[PDB]
Amino acid sequence: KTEWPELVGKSVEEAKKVILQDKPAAQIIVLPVGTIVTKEYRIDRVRLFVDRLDNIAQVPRVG
Amino acid sequence: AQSVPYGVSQIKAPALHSQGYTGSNVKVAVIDSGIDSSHPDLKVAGGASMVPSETNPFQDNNSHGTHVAGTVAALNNSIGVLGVAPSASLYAVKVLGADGSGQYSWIINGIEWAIANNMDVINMSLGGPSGSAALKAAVDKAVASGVVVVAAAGNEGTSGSSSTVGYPGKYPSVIAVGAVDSSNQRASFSSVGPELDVMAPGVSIQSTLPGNKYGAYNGTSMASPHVAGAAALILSKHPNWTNTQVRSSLENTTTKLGDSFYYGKGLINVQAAAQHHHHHH
Ligand SMILES: [Ca+2]
Ligand code: NA
Repeated sequence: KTEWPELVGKSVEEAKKVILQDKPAAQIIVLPVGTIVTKEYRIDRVRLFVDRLDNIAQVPRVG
Repeated sequence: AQSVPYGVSQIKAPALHSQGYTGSNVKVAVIDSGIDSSHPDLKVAGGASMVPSETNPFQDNNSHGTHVAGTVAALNNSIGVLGVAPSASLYAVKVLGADGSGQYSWIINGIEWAIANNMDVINMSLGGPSGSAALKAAVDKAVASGVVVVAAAGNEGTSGSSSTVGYPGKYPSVIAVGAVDSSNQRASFSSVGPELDVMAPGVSIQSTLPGNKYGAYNGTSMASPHVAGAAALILSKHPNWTNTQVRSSLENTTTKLGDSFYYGKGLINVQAAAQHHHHHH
């Protein structure tokens, strides 16, 4: 599993819990949606982009 | 002893170096997380920070901007790695914080700083899935002003027939760069779409890291500075060539790979780009 489209619209807390069940060594970083980010590819990382309510606003994916 | 990372050889930068051209007097802004100016294999000429809580552009709290800068311009000496354009005047334009993210206004402010400070080349190893009018206006202004603007295509892989190139790469004024490995195969993460322009090495790329270290990173972030460095080599051999001409020289001399949706025009070849007469190999 490398993408979690089912987490869009869920809380950041539930997204973290779910991603860590599937990928327990994931390095999760929470970022505001609508920011610009570095474009290196990190197989261990999952960025979670959240709206101002702290809900997931974009499909989480490994990288 | 110095090592030449395979990607520097793969784009044919040593052919420019042997002609005597290494990017001297070309100003390249690395618009990124900063650049560690204490690294002995880098020479940072100047810069500025647009990150409100990190006012020093010469401290890189992430590592990414230092890695990207070493692909552009790691020094030609007896240590570390060799950059594509090892004599370039390298500018640290910090618009991303420690966590690798920045607000659109910070990126725009760095592009405006680069224009005001007469940068010849901008590298943006960065992106997001949405554009904005103000972002498009800043890149378009830099290009209208004569700057060669290079960006990572993104690491969003494929999504059927849909483009997955992010912004600012997706804007026509910006050269969007995808990632291949040492065998010229597209990296599985490399974004795709009709906006993909050219490819460059983006897998297991050795470069400079903060605190006098080196390491291998992956990403379209790593491919973009090969193209920004190639633009600096070309301008050092042809100092009057416009950004229009530098961009076309790179596009018109790639080694064609697969379908353009996946590979754009193919792998850049700076040797062929810096000749007067251009064709694909
Ligand atoms: Ca060196
Ligand atoms: Na573009």
